[PDB]
Amino acid sequence: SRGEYVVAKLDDLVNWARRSSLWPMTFGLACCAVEMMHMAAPRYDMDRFGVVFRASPRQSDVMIVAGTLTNKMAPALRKVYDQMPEPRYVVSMGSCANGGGYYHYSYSVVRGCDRIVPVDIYVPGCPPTAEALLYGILQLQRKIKREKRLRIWYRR
Amino acid sequence: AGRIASFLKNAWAKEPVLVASFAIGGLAIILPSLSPYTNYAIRINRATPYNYPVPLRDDGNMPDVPSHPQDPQGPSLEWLKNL
Amino acid sequence: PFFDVQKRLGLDLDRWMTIQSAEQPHKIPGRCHAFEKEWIECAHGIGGIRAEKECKIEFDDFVECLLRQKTMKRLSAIKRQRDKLIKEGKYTPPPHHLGKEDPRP
Amino acid sequence: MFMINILSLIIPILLAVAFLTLVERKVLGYMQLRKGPNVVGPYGLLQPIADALKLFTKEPLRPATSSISMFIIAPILALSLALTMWVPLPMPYPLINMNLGVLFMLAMSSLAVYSILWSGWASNSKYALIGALRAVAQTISYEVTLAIILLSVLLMNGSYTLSTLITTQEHIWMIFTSWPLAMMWFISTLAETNRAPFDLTEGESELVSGFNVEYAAGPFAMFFMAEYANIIMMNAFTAILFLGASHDPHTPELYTINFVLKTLALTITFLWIRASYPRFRYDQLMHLLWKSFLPLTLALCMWHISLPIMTASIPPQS
Amino acid sequence: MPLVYMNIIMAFAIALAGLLMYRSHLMSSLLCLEGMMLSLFIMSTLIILNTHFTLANMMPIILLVFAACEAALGLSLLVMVSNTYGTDYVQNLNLLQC
Amino acid sequence: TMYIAFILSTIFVIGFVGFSSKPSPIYGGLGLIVSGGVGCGIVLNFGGSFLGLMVFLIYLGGMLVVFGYTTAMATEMYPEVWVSNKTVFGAFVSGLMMEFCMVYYALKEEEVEIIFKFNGLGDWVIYDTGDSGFFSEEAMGIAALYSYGTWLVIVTGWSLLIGVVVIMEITRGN
Amino acid sequence: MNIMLTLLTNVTLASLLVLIAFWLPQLNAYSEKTSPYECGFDPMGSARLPFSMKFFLVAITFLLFDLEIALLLPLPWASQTNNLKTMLTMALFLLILLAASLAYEWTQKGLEWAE
Amino acid sequence: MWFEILPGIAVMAACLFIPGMATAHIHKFTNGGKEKRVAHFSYQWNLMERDRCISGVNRYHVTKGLENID
Amino acid sequence: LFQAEKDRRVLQMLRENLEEEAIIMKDVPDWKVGESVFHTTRWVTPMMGELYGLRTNEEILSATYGFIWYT
Ligand SMILES: CCCCCCCCCCCCCCCCCC(=O)OC[C@H](COP(=O)([O-])OCC[N+](C)(C)C)OC(=O)CCCCCCCCCCCCCCCCC
Ligand SMILES: CCCCCCCCCCCCCCCCCC(=O)OC[C@H](COP(=O)([O-])OCC[N+](C)(C)C)OC(=O)CCCCCCCCCCCCCCCCC
Ligand SMILES: CCCCCCCCCCCCCCCCCC(=O)OC[C@H](COP(=O)([O-])OCC[N+](C)(C)C)OC(=O)CCCCCCCCCCCCCCCCC
Ligand SMILES: CCCCCCCCCCCCCCCCC[C@@H](O)O[C@H](CO[C@H](O)CCCCCCCCCCCCCCC)COP(=O)(O)OCC[N+](C)(C)C
Ligand SMILES: CCCCCCCCCCCCCCCCC[C@@H](O)O[C@H](CO[C@H](O)CCCCCCCCCCCCCCC)COP(=O)(O)OCC[N+](C)(C)C
Ligand SMILES: CCCCCCCC/C=C/CCCCCCCC(=O)OC[C@H](COP(=O)(O)OCCN)OC(=O)CCCCCCC/C=C/CCCCCCCC
Ligand SMILES: CCCCCCCC/C=C/CCCCCCCC(=O)OC[C@H](COP(=O)(O)OCCN)OC(=O)CCCCCCC/C=C/CCCCCCCC
Ligand SMILES: CCCCCCCC/C=C\CCCCCCCC(=O)OC[C@H](COP(=O)(O)OCCN)OC(=O)CCCCCCC/C=C/CCCCCCCC
Ligand code: SF4
Repeated sequence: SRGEYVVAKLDDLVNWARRSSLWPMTFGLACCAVEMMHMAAPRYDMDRFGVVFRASPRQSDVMIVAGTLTNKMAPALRKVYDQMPEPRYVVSMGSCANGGGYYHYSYSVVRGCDRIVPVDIYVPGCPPTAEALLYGILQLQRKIKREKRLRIWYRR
Repeated sequence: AGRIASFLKNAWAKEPVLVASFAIGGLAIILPSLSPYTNYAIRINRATPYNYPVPLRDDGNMPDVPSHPQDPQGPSLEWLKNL
Repeated sequence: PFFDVQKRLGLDLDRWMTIQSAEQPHKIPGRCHAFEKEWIECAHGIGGIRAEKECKIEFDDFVECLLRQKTMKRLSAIKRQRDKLIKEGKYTPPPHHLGKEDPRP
Repeated sequence: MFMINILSLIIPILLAVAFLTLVERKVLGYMQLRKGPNVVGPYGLLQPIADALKLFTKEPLRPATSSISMFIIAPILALSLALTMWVPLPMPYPLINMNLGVLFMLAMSSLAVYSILWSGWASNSKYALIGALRAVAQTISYEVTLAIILLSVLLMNGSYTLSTLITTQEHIWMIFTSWPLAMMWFISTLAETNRAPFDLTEGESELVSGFNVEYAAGPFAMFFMAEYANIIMMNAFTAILFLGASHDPHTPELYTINFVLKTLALTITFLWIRASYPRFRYDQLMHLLWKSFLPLTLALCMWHISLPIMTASIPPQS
Repeated sequence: MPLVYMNIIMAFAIALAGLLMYRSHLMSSLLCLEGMMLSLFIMSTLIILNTHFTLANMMPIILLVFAACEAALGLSLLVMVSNTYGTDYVQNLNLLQC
Repeated sequence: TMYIAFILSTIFVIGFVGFSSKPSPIYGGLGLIVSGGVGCGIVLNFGGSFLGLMVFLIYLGGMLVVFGYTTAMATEMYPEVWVSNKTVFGAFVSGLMMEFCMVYYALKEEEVEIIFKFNGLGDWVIYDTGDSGFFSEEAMGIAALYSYGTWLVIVTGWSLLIGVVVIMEITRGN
Repeated sequence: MNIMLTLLTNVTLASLLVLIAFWLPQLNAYSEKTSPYECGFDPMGSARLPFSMKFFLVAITFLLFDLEIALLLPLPWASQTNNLKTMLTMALFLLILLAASLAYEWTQKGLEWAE
Repeated sequence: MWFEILPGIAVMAACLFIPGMATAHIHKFTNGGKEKRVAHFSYQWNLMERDRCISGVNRYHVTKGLENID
Repeated sequence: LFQAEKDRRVLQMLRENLEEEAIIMKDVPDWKVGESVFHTTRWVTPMMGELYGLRTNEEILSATYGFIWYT
């Protein structure tokens, strides 16, 4: 159909820009944040993929929860996630952000950032290598490609 | 001149920007009064014909006022042509 | 009150800017240079009282040149009469006023 | 036809802004031993398009405490003045041949100062307020220095017309004539355009995006476009003012090519400086111009007043 | 007299009325004071340009110079008042009584 | 005709009405900047390009300092806008209605105010037919500040130097 | 005419871009989304409180120096006069007075920010 | 290598060529194949108006000469 | 030459305006056609409206703003 074809091509166009223009928030906790820095380093340059760090959550599309989320920090992480405008995606990195990590049975650690914010991608490791995080970012990009928002709207 | 030389040496080591600024200002104030081309600039500005050269009525006793632009009488810009 | 230092010393501090008929750069004339010259020459050396009483014609011409009140009144009256005439179709503007002519170079 | 001319001036400028974004990314990458965008398209040529589409398809938000009337006006003013700065530039024929082709630039720059001020104040945020006051101080400093420097350089020219600048620079270059004023003018243009080392209003390390902290999606992209358009426009102004290209009336394409090459060289120098140097501190910037540039600028202004008079080389009025 | 002069004189009158009617801020009264001289500048240059008073074109520049001198004076007094009282309110300038 | 200068004069008066109603120093500065730009346009139409651009630049520079001073010394918890306060809105509406009455009456008939007499006709008609050549009369008159006007330069420079000394002395404190 | 037309064109393009930005994408705004940003925690006070200006004197001096540059701008036309000696003398007089003002302020520490 | 920066610079240069070349072409097109007349002063504006009047087609760029005087 | 052409054009426009005024103001009770405003008989330059008063808006606008608006 003409309408279905138009909405499919338009959805592919929209998903391409979001897929190829990821702007993660400058946000790191604990040891896992160093692997983000090595990913940004020349060896595994994230900028060549369209992945550019931005400081303001308003101008950010992806939150990389990289490191341990504590009880004293959870309100701030939730606040910045809320202040980040839609569409927004979440990549948790490392065992601490995935589940509890080395500090699962701790009185002051949140056993998983998904108790606070909806997580789109989980990157396993302690810390995951820069290659592993780059693979996670590419997997997030492929996940973005499969979104069909205009196709859902047209058939709604 | 030793005290002046010491002051200049210290200022050059401490405030070269101020030393250069004061030297440039002093040159800008002193030099125009000595250059022989200031009068040339004055004459060039005077020789620019912004408005029309209204002619004068000839009463028969104007030997130095030309009757035609190409007559020998009148101002000459030969000095300006080769400059 | 008015210590005429300029006239006592032969100086010239603001008399150049006092009037628009004075020496202007590049001999640029004022809008009402002739009218101001006539009024000034009429009023020179007779005092304020006599200047107001007797040079009133020159002063009125100067003010008319400056402000253009009577001229604008005449133009407005002509415009109103023409508009009234063309409202009823009595007056047909000529082609040289309607834009169908070849003006002078 | 004039509307077609306006569109031909506008749209290629925005395209050049987007590809300047790409060029800065790649230049910084290769100066930092990276590659820069090379995945989105062939050599990353579709990266600006992807970023623009993402920004204009993302949701913009208005802060709860923000003054919405001035929140919306600021990007409009910034982009409008960034596009308006390009109308009197001769390449080699200006779109609008203003008799005073420089005072218009100064006035429009001073008006474009208020875009960041109103965006920061309307945001009703502390970092935005700090960025706004940094903008105030920076504007003070670079405004006075730019005014005096431009006065001197155009005093060497004869009038405030950029085509007259071309005619003046027909034989040699204002860079040769007045290189100290040229260096100080380059620093002043950096400060005016808020580029490193003077990116104080949007200092990422010290403030979280500065005045545009609350701006997202389309309105933020408008600030970015205005910034890059101002960068290119000021580099073009510097190229016209100090690096005068030869003009052939019958084939004016050569002047356009030379002008574009000089503008690109100056813009790449801007990116080079940003990569090379750290960031200033705004009080140190204020003390840099007032205590170092301003005295030497006054001295050079006196020198350039006296020089044509003492050498009988006063330029023609027309 | 054309209507442009009418509008400029009306603008000056509005600015003068604004100065004479304070609300809370000394800064707003300073802004009204700056508007009066803006209207004066516009009126003076409109009169001078129309009548081709060539040597009078330097008067508006001097007008602007002394306008901003007055603005500087007002800002200095305002910063002193603010340092004294914590706010630029004109209600705090009541120690002296007529 | 096109009434361009008249429309700009109306906008000038509107901006004056705004910053005289005085909502807050921020919006007063905004209105003053608008008024300065529109006055620059008016005098550009009348002939003085240098004077228009000069006044616009001067007021753009002046309102920059006023913004910094109102952020520091003339701000409150809830800054007032025109519709925020009853008095500000009342003054703004009163000014707008007075300007509307003046313009409407002047357009309908030759309005003779209690102060001055204004004639309803063309600002284009009030102009002059004569013209200069190869120089701007405004530019030459302004540049005559140095050839002529030696006294004005002296008094202005002394006034500026004394102003610097004065602002140093007033804010000394203690 | 042309300048008004191009100003209108630029303003219209900017306004159209704003309209596209604020009406094309999907909007989902709640209280926490639009809250002020203070690096993840709630602001302690209000951003509308007075914010100290440590360079207040420099701003006033900037006003006066803006007047100075306004006076100095018509110099290129002033160099075309016959009275070159008088023009040069008065221009240097103005510049020397500006330099003296700067020197006085610098020596009396008007350029130093408040502590 | 470093030469992969060139295509972006080339595209930016091509984009910057368009304004000046387009303005020159439009000036030539709308002024009868000649440069747009520059009237910085009332004298030059009066020259343009006289050119419009003498042309007889209300276009200043239409120039008449000896064949027009005789 | 330009001075002579300007004089002839000004006089011609004045005469055309005078003839049109005579045609229009033919029923006004008290109205003298071509009456001067100034007391003096000295020649006075028509301001802008004595020449381009009864003419088309295009010509009026060109005469009054053509130079300033030309860019
Ligand atoms: C009816 C229109 C209303 C418009 C309202 C908004 C704009 C107000 C300003 C006036 C209109 C624009 C300028 C018209 C100029 C007309 C004369 C002309 O064309 O001159 C040719 C001249 C040509 O230059 P010239 O004067 O050097 O040369 C003379 C002409 N020749 C070349 C023949 C010798 O144009 C200029 O000089 C350009 C000057 C531009 C000045 C712009 C001022 C206004 C800027 C914005 C003000 C508002 C800021 C708001 C901030 C945000 C608020 C929320
Ligand atoms: C370099 C350019 C710079 C400037 C760029 C300016 C923007 C350009 C954007 C172009 C593409 C836009 C595509 C639509 C984007 C929709 C965004 C959105 O929120 O979608 C989700 C929404 C989802 O709606 P929904 O129905 O699911 O909403 C319910 C949502 N919940 C449940 C969360 C409450 O989709 C829509 O609303 C439908 C939008 C339909 C399309 C609208 C018009 C687009 C026209 C584009 C040009 C078409 C050209 C002709 C066809 C060509 C075909 C090859
Ligand atoms: C050409 C002029 C344009 C003016 C501005 C119009 C808005 C669009 C601006 C350009 C960008 C377009 C982007 C793509 C499309 C999205 C925007 C759009 O079209 O939104 C339409 C809006 C969209 O609604 P929305 O709120 O869902 O918009 C978001 C859209 N998506 C989902 C894609 C993110 O739809 C309508 O307005 C439909 C109703 C039309 C009729 C009512 C209009 C409002 C009320 C006015 C009348 C009130 C009184 C009623 C009685 C009258 C008689 C007395
Ligand atoms: C002004 C209004 C907005 C303008 C928008 C239109 C102008 C831009 C047109 C679109 C820009 C180019 C889009 C196509 C990009 C092709 C790049 C290519 O590499 O993508 C491939 C194909 O692209 C996408 O897969 C298909 C979607 C993009 C094209 C959508 C169809 C055309 C939509 C309509 C275009 C014209 C717009 C008309 C309406 C405005 C697959 O890439 P991908 O797999 O991910 O990368 C994996 C990583 N690799 C490379 C290392 C392996
Ligand atoms: C303490 C209370 C009293 C203080 C008094 C202080 C007075 C300050 C000193 C100034 C006094 C007057 C100086 C001269 C003013 C201008 C006089 C001018 O008219 O003279 C001209 C000569 O000009 C001068 O020679 C130029 C240099 C004058 C000196 C300038 C630098 C020195 C200024 C000192 C000021 C010090 C600051 C104030 C200290 C309090 C020639 O006369 P003029 O008929 O028109 O020539 C026609 C030119 N036209 C055709 C273009 C019109
Ligand atoms: C137009 C194209 C040319 C562009 C030029 C670009 C140059 C290369 C790029 C450099 C990177 C620029 C980014 C760096 C910004 C900071 C620059 C900077 O710091 O310079 C300021 C620095 C002062 O800072 P500090 O030393 O820390 O403080 C001094 C404390 N007492 O120096 C300056 O002030 C520069 C001003 C002097 C330069 C002018 C040279 C003067 C030489 C005078 C001789 C010529 C006299 C003229 C004629 C005399 C009669 C014949
Ligand atoms: C010249 C203007 C003043 C005229 C007389 C007015 C007197 C009353 C008004 C006073 C305001 C004038 C203030 C300006 C001078 C005061 C500045 C001052 O006190 O110090 C000057 C300052 C001190 O530096 P330091 O002591 O080393 O700093 C130590 C820091 N730890 O040094 C200076 O002299 C700088 C002054 C530079 C410009 C001075 C202007 C006067 C120069 C005139 C030269 C031209 C004369 C013309 C003759 C032409 C001959 C052909
Ligand atoms: C001419 C051919 C011969 C060439 C050689 C001639 C060169 C010599 C000419 C005279 C040199 C002048 C030397 C005076 C400069 C030194 C003064 C000095 O050192 O002041 C110290 C002190 C150090 O600064 P600080 O604030 O303490 O830094 C922070 C420290 N923590 O500086 C000051 O206090 C400021 C002094 C006043 C500044 C004046 C600047 C404004 C005037 C310059 C504008 C241009 C010159 C004006 C016209 C000059 C001619 C009248
Ligand atoms: S998962 Fe491991 S490397 Fe990452 S933050 Fe936890 S302890 Fe550190």
